[PDB]
Amino acid sequence: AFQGAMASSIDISKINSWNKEFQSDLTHQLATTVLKNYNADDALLNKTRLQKQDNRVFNTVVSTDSTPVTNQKSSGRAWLFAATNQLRLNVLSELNLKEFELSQAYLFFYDKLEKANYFLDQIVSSADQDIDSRLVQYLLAAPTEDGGQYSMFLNLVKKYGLIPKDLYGDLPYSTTASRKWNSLLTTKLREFAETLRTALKERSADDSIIVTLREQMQREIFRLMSLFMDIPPVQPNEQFTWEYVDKDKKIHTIKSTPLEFASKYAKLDPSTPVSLINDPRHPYGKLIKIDRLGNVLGGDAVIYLNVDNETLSKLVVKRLQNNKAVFFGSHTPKFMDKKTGVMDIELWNYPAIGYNLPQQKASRIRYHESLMTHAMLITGCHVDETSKLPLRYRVENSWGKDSGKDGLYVMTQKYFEEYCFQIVVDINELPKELASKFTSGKEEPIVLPIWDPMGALAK
Amino acid sequence: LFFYDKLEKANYFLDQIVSSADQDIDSRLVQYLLAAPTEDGGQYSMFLNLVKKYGLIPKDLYGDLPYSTTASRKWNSLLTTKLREFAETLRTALKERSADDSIIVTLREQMQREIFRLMSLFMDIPPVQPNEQFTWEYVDKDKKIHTIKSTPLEFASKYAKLDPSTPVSLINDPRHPYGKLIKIDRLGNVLGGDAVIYLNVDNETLSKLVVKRLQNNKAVFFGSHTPKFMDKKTGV
Amino acid sequence: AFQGAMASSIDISKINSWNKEFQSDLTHQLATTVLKNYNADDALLNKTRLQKQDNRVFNTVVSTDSTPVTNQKSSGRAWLFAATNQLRLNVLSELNLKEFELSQAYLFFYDKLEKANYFLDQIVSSADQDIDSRLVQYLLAAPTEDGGQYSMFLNLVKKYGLIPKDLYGDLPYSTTASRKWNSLLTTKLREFAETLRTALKERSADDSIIVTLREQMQREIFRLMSLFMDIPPVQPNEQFTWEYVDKDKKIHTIKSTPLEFASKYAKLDPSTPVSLINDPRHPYGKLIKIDRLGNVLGGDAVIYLNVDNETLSKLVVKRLQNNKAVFFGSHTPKFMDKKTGVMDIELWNYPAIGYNLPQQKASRIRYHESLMTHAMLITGCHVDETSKLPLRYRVENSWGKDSGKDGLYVMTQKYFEEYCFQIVVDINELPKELASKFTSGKEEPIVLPIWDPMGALAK
Repeated sequence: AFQGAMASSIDISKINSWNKEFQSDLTHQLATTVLKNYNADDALLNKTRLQKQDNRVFNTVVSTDSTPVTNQKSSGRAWLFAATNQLRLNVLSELNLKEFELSQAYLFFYDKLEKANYFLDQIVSSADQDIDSRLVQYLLAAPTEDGGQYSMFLNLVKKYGLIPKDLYGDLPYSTTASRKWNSLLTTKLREFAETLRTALKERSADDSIIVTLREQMQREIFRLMSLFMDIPPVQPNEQFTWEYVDKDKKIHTIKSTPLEFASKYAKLDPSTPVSLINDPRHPYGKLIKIDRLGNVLGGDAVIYLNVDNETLSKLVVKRLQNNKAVFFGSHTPKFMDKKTGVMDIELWNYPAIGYNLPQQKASRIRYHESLMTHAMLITGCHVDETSKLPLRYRVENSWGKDSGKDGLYVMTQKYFEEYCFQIVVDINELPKELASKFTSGKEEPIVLPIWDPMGALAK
Repeated sequence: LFFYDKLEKANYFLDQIVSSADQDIDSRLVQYLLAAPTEDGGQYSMFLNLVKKYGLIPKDLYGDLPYSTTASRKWNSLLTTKLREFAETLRTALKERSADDSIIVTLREQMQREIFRLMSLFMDIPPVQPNEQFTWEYVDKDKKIHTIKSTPLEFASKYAKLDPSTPVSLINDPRHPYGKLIKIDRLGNVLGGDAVIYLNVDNETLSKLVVKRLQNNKAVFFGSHTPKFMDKKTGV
Repeated sequence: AFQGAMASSIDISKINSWNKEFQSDLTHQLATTVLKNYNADDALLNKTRLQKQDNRVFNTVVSTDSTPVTNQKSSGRAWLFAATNQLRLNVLSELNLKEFELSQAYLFFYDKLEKANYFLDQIVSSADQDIDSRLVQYLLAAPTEDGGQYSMFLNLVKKYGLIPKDLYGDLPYSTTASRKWNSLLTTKLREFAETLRTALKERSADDSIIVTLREQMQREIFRLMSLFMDIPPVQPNEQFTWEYVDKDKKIHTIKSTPLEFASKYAKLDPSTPVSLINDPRHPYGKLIKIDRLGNVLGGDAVIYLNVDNETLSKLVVKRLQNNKAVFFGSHTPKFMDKKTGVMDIELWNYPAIGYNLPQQKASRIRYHESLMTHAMLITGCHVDETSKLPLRYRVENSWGKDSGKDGLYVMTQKYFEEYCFQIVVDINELPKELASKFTSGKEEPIVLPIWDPMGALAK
């Protein structure tokens, strides 16, 4: 009781005695001098290591270049940029373009509208639960947040298609500085959540009253959205004409629909991509499903196939050899030097100040230390001729051409293994044993709560 | 106050993890403990907890010179990654043994030492202990030099005029009846220090209290939802 | 022979073996990581020490404040600023002024003109020596350099007096960026040196030809000077009227001459100040004279009375207690943190990287490591009540009000002892035993060459 509390307390004599002992060590005296002056990462950056790790030679790359480098600015749209950065290469090459971008804003507008609507439904389906329950508070936390993942991306493309950024871009203030717009919509959605819950205490979900109430809510949400961004110029099955110049200065015009463009030009068949994760807390070969997570009401559920790093790595090299970039999620900006664009777990000399981290990946995830926070694109890698295994990956980020080295980053194999959690591949690129997990009798997915670390969204 | 608050919070977290070891790792409480154990924020009871144990001193003897006082994010990240490792080490060991078991007792102390070690790298432990004398020389408005020899605990009282036994925190939380005491479960910084207790009061009473304090020449500490409806440019 | 040369060479295996051994040390691993990232002084600044050393409480200060802080800008005029900063306090107090400055530019113009002229004479008196001799090359190195010392200051004041900066200030470009003006004058002076030497091979010093030649040289020098700065508006014995406002907003007018002003208002009696140095290479109580050093042809020779630190320190405290600032020279910017304005030998944690410096003061001077390079003003100090000895000094620098803490610096007693070399006092402030060294039968000064470290000038 008292003795334990006493022994577990911070004792002043004790800490001062420990101080006396630490100060007698020269490494300690030096470390405390430096660490009071500069940020630990600035102080500890290891140029001996950087000299070797900052290597931009990649023997296995996709043929088409990422031009121009994209910039999401102050928004959490990385997943949208990485997904479109992957597909835009198909247009760039096919139509012989110097620079091309698919509309990231197009997807952004519909994703936010769908999420706001999705939230209302989530509130209706959880109305029976207490207001301070974990689920209801979690629904109320960030209903219109920008972040997402690949299934949420296919949900939008299935319904809305894709179009050239030339027809709808980042002109609006809110595409590049979304925080305030999100705040405004969310304060309103929180009001709506209470209006809905109060009404549901009295009536049932379907009751003209509730049905009418929801539609008005949906209209008001659309109203406020249209103030910050315009609804796209064409509907999904509506034709648009897009005029452009190719590399040889020849002018062309394409008349298409957003849904036809996604397929015909962007080469996306929404039926083939699958998301694979490396979550050591669960057995590999299993399907993981994130409960309640989504954007489009009734769209595809977030399902992942848990796979080991050795398989993920082979899939990545295989895709690149087949001239296809690879969307991947990671824990940004852990062990990432934005100035040089290097992603390396050992780039900083933390061991020199006696700072080591034994906690393994599964535990880091369990213990709230690591999860996916950003999505980027692997556009190349270097397979060691002797080991015949990849040492590093060429990463295309969406932070402008001044981030890293001309917008590009280099990631070590070890960083991919420890601080990345998912890649997106086509079901046909998988070994039949893995593909069947998706095609056969479901397999029965491990179902995780929405607040589970693996349900995190890439921003 | 900052140095001791962070050290006490890191230590406090270890205890919180020990007292919740029987709960699942993805439970709401355990995940909440693991979220921001060394975060800078606080409230008045946590402030009195530090002053009771550590007193107060002139900034002249210990200020914001260290990088981490003015840019604390990285220091907090480093300490927290380590604390999350410690939480698992402790929980794993507690599956086997009981809270008091030399093994656990030893384990905790080493954890506490390592935490103090990493802290002393980013900030120095203050120059004097709470009951240890310091001399502070200063100049008044008329250019006269003076020296004060005091202890941090005597200074808090003698000069700063703080009697840690009189202040109370009042809140206006319309979700609850007024005139009631509200207590926040598990919230703290100093292991075994005062619990966070609030007296729920209406706006009309709070407003009178504020005017009354000001008329009695005393400023008033208050908490708010910053930066809602706040224009920083004009300060409105 | 060969073996010695071999043993004294840098051996590659050896240095790589030493590298292997140093890298196994944690303090070394940490030090090399940090030192490849930041300047050693930035990395090693010791905030634990700074926290204590940055102390601006001084129990023994001169009553009048230094307003405004002065700024020499890009010129080596520190000695002129420190000397006038000392005297301006007399005017500030006597005439009840909020802000006052004596003309630093006034002294500057005449010092440069006198130095250029002085050089011609030096070249004439050394014409018999070889062109690559140490003396002749030393004369040709920086004949019009801005730097100086106190005797050179009294030389100008004796001949030119002093005036209010209001009548002649730093308006010209060359007062605040003197390098180019000095370059131009010096290229011309080097031409003149050869013209003179060539002519002196034929004729004697006095020979109408040489006499005429010199005067034309002097005229051309004055000509080029007047292009970059104007000759002051009044001659030394010529009256000027100066109108000013005191602190109570009352207007006043003073009609005076530069020579009368120096005495009457600035309170300078050119006959009382003497320069004391602490040069451990020589016995204390001795007079040291710097051969050939000067500015005004035939003016006072540079003579110093060598005194120990204990005596210098007492003299400094005594002057301050008597409400008089103290001009001093030091090795700027050794162990000087301009950002904080702290002058402390131990402010940086060099011992933490195993970097220690045992060489003592006399040896540092002998070995080309330390000498006076800058002059500043001590305007206060703090005498420890218990030891009854000074711990720190309040220093007024001439680098603008943003240098240090509002233009002011704080110097430790130890810094004064190790990195300062001279102070200026009045002969009557000295102990009679020391005063007589100046007044009595000369004493016979130790004569040092012009290139001797103690002949260095404060810039």
